[PDB]
Amino acid sequence: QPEPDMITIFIGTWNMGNAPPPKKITSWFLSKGQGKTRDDSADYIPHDIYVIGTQEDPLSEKEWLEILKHSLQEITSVTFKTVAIHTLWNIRIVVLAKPEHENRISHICTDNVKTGIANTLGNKGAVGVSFMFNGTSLGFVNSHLTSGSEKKLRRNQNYMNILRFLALGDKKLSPFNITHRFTHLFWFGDLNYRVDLPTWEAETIIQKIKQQQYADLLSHDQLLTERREQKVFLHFEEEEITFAPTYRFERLTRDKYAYTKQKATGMKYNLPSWCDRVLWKSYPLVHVVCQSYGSTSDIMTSDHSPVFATFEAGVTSQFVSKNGPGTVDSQGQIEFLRCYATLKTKSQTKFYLEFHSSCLESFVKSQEGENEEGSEGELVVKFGETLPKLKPIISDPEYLLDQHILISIKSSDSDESYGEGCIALRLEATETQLPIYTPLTHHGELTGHFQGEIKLQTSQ
Ligand SMILES: N#Cc1ccc(N2CCCOCC2)cn1
Repeated sequence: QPEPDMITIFIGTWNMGNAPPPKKITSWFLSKGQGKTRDDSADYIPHDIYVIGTQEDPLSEKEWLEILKHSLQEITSVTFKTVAIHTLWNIRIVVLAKPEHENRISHICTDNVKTGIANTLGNKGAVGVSFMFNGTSLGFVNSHLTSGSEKKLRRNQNYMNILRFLALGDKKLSPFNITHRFTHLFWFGDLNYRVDLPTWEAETIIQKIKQQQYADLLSHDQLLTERREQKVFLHFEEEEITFAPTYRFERLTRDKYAYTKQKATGMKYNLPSWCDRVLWKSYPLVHVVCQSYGSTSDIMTSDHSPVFATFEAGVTSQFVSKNGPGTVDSQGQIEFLRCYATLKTKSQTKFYLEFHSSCLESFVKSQEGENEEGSEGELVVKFGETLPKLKPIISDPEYLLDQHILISIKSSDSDESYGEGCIALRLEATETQLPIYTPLTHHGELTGHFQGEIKLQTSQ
């Protein structure tokens, strides 16, 4: 029975509004309703992995697991295995997988982050799950961010706290936050970004939604505009939105948006918004294709509609050779030529690099680079041909060309990372000097760039 080189992943996010679900929620897992929906001919085909994020979830873990498993069994006739479940307050993540994957999944991690301080600590934050699927690392974050149309900067701060403090994946990747630890990272939830139009325009917005004319609303969506100004979710992807705003509905219908201020809302307006979102980030040149992104029309217990997204995701096999794992394959090498980091820092410390990769026995520290002043007032750190030759554990090109090298540039004075990035080994050629590039980030914000050339030697 062969190992897969692709799997499909379902991501669901639903803010349940503290109400139990209706008796049937199969439309959610079938990707049926509005937006980019799944073909009817696929209805019996199970996804490999289902990841369900809830917010304002009033159920126990047992109660929700029973509903989810009974829903999937009715759709697929498969009894899914529980990989992980983790709950912070009323924010929950469930990961289910086909039973045939039980011995492909390992290194399961869960964590949460509580956002805010005093007044604003106690209900918002995030839960996460990570695991290995054969040779591929997968991370999943369900966040419930700060509410309210005039709190976009608080949401952005919540995002940065969650990616800094959520402790998932390989703890040996110490310089790297969750935005670099995984082959594929999915980040979803009630992100709570709103359509930023005047209150007076509420009925005009509703009109537009009834006409399925979303363009002048999406041009005011705070998550799209904050992402375009590089204020949040830098280097993440989102599918085009082609479904109506998923908040705020009158319960028990979808015919009415309830936007007006009420004592129950703190006298705040809730103009129709795309609160409920799925975003992803995958390593460079790894296959990831969104095959659905939409909302359900028939689940009406909450003031939010459920959102679905599904993905094709490339995966790799747990590679064994005669040599690695547990020795190097001296037929393999990675050389970095003429590399330099450009940093936005005002600091004048020396810097060194660390190279991290599951193709190495352990991470590799470089010598310090040579600092020069860039013309437009920046730091350029030159490494020359000084960088250590990296010795992968396996030289087979079928393995090595699928790997990635994480890079951290660290201060000699503090050993703190000033920037992190990732280089694919999926090269156009081996034994050939080729350009490489990554942006560098720290705490998820842009701090610089790393560029140079690579020369990869494989056994072929
Ligand atoms: N994705 C992923 C992944 C890979 C390894 C891992 N562990 C072993 C090394 C120490 O890190 C924490 C536990 C955890 N998660």
